[PDB]
Amino acid sequence: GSHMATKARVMYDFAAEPGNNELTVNEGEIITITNPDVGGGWLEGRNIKGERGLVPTDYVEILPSDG
Amino acid sequence: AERLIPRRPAPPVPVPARIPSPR
Repeated sequence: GSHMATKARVMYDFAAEPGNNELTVNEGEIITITNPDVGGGWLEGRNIKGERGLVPTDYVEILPSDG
Repeated sequence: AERLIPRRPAPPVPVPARIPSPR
C-alpha cells in the first residue's frame, strides 16, 4: 500500500517442495509479499535474493504499513 | 490463473499453544 509492496516476517523455519513452487525461508527473515490470499492457507512472497514462491501464511506474519 | 497457486493445503505449524488465542 501507498507506493510500496506489502511485507512479512517468518515465525518458524520452512523448506519448499519442488513440484509445488513454494519458497524456502528461515525464522525472523523478512520477505516482500506479492499475494496475501491464494487459497488453502498460503501467501505469495519473495526473499532478498529475488526468488518467489508460495509460503504457509500460518508460518509468517504481515508487517505494518507506514514503517 | 495467470498467477501462482497452491497444489495442497498448508502444512501444520509448531506454534506454542495448549489452547488457541481468543482473538
